[PDB]
Amino acid sequence: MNNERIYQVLKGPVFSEKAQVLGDTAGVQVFKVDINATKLEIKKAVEKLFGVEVVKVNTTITKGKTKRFGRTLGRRSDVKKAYVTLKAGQD
Amino acid sequence: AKIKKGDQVIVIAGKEKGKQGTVLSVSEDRVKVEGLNLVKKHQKPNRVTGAEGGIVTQEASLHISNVAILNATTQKADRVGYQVIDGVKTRVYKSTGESVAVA
Amino acid sequence: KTKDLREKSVEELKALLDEQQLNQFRLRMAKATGQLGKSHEVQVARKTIARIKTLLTEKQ
Amino acid sequence: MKRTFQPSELKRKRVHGFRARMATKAGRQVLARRRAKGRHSLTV
Amino acid sequence: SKVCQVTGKRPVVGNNVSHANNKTKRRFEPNLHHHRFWLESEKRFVRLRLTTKGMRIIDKLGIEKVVADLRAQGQKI
RNA sequence: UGAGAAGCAUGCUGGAGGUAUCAGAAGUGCGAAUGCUGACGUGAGUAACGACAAAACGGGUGAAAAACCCGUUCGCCGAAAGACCAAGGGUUCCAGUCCAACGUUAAUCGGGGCUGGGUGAGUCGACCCCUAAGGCGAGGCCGAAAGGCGUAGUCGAUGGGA
RNA sequence: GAACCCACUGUCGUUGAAAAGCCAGGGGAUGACUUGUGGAUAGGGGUGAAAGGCUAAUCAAGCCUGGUGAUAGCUGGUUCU
RNA sequence: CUCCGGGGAGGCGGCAAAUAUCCUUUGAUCCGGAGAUGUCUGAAUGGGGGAACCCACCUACUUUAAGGUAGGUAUUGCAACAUGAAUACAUAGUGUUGCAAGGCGAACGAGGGGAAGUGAAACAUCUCAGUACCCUUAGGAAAAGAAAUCAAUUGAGAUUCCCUCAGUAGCGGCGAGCGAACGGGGAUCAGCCCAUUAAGUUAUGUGUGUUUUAGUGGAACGCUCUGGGAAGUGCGAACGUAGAGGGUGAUAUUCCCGUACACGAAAGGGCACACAUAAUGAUGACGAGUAGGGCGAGGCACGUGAAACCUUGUCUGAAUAUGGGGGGACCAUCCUCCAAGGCUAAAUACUCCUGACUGACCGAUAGUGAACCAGUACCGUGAGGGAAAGGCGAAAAGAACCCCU
Repeated sequence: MNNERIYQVLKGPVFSEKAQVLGDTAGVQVFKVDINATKLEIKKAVEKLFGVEVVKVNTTITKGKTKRFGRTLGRRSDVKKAYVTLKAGQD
Repeated sequence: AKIKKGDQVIVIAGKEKGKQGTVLSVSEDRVKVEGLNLVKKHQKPNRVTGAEGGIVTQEASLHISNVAILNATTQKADRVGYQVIDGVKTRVYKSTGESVAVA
Repeated sequence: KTKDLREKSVEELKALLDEQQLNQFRLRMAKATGQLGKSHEVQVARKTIARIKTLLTEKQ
Repeated sequence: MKRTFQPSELKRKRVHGFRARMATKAGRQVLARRRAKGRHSLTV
Repeated sequence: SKVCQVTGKRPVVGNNVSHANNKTKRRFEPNLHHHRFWLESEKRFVRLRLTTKGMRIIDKLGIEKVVADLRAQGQKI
């Protein structure tokens, strides 16, 4: 795989109550990822760019909301979230 | 012809006609001169930035055509022209032809 | 930076491209974490990557 | 009481769909008229 | 299509005119039929869709010349 | 002021255009066409506030409580007024905050406004393999043109396949 | 005789809860039965156990656009002195 | 994003104003020219498909796990090559390579098909009308074009368009209606070829002129009065190859942008002409299923009428310069021309677009449906139908603070 795509697979971490509880109690990291990323791609990117070993990856897609600002109607973009479970105690 | 940011000018039109000052900024066709065209602005308090609201005095922009370059020698309103001296294009006074004062 | 990049060879340009892409990812991580105060760095990195790509295409 | 419109997406797109319009000469003319008039939505 | 290969004749449009001068649209069609002709140069039968005028032209000029002319025109036979 | 269509002067309002005379050209005078567009009357504070079971009291919050929250009683459905799937809808889902508009009354409440959050698959479904009705269809047959039918084939679940 | 499919009588409603309904009775209910999904038939045409019935709340010839500003010896209207 | 040229104090696009970072005289923003990158659908072309989706194969470099990268894989037509039935040579068929086409878009051209309302005070001949509409296809224009043509004082000389001739001569249920030509005056002006191969056209390359894609300089007003504000009053002054237009707190040749004028191009593009090659004209060498005729239709202003002339669906069918076509039934004389093979510019038709300029055209119920986030909201299964909505103030200086709630 190309490092160019490796460096773009991961967008940013997720901060929320569910993510905090999961990280604290099970060592699961929640990431915002590219809409077109695969589980294997995310696994490889996490291992390469964080020096940790991944056991399993779970993914889900949430559709963007339709908002009304003034008289204009718009839609936000879809988001993909990855749950990555690490081995034993890591990170 | 151009009135530059740091020039000294004299107001020829409006309620401030007959007063001189230093330009602070030029944008579009509006220029602000230090200590001229003041307004009383009523400012509402802002929670995030504090700075309890109060009455504040600040300069209001004037149309560019209402001010003119001030000539040091005669202390009189004048007009600006362009002349190529040596290898540099330079501003001059149309009244005397001397190069515009640099400040 | 364009003049400095021009003198470099293809190998050096490609190595710097990889380094800058890694730096861009790290800057994104930092901004997501919210620990970075200055934001012009991301734009600098993106434009540097574009410049390196243009120079590589020109040379090759 | 049952009314005229009983929706079904598969039938709707199989009858009035983009490829259905492209499949025939008259449908292509319908698309041309809608493009000339400037419709934001050409087909269902 | 009802097109003669030798002469290019095709159905044309005209009028039925009645005794009271009522007019109606009509078509005049050619006397078109399929015919097999022997060709010695190629040692085979060639099937052509043509008219009786085309048959007269073939009788006048010979099968070889007409076939050559059609091939030159672009017909595949 | 004049016989009329109308003219003239001036108080108030308004804040930047107007135009004599003589010629010239017209989208040149509205009460009606069950005329067209918008605004507003009368009926009149009149009719009505939409199944099948019904409500009562104490406390809480609040500017305001018959309708919200907690509690004690009463009544109603219980082969549908319960639980679920496909189709269809698309955020209506959860939490915080607000009551101008909506909710056939009020509203602290809401499927209403604003901010955030939420869907996790080798075993569930789709995709995928296979075909029915039928669609399209290289060549091919036919037809003024457009085109029609159809072979090999290729699609097509409402069915078969861990 | 229930579910399911129908619509024979009467009351109510007729600016309705409803542009065809409710309530009390009524008929079929293993069959020429009922029903889901997906297909075929297109306007002088289709389909019809046949009422000129149905063909998107429209049918003795659907709807939309064009000929088109059709024609009307008919009715109405036609503005200052 | 890169490079070239312009320019010199600001700038980080708008609804939509703000703070914050920020970039800039080692030259930013911005303007002109040339390059780099350019996801998916859509003729869509690797197969499929409910457009923006699903699935697959081959080659080459990397790779160690189940990947990446760069390409290629549609159909039809033509050409070369290879392979190859019934069938013995063959032929059909099959395959590889190379080239070309498909689609979209305003009007104008050309061609294939082709109505009805209406008028005739009914209506069928006729009219509407070769109009509306469907289909095929080219160019910057198309088409036509150089006499087997007109004329008749025995003359004129290829096509195309305008004014006359003339509402004339004629056609017509001789109704309603339709409606020429000869001759004259203008616009433009041009002829050249059939296999010893012409004019003309197209693509590439070179040179001489010309015009465009940013830009630079550019004259000359003071006092006084009313006023919130002067460009308005009164007094005098200056420039003018410049007193066009717009703006500035009310009406400005001398306040700003400009105006006449002068000047300007690194790079790229258009046009005229000269020259060097490619193709083209061009499967064509004097015109036989031809001209003419019988039958049924269509077109010519002309409805079969005394119907001359052109096209042909069908049946026939010559002479060939000692020859043949036309001059309005037809015969003789006379006059005129040479069909059955081609190419060709200008005058002519139009505007989706580009730059400049104009209006006894409209000024928010007007003018485009649309001055405003409009072919949107909204209605309908769908083709389709289709609105309303401009104005604070010169400058936000857009009301600090107090009171009722």
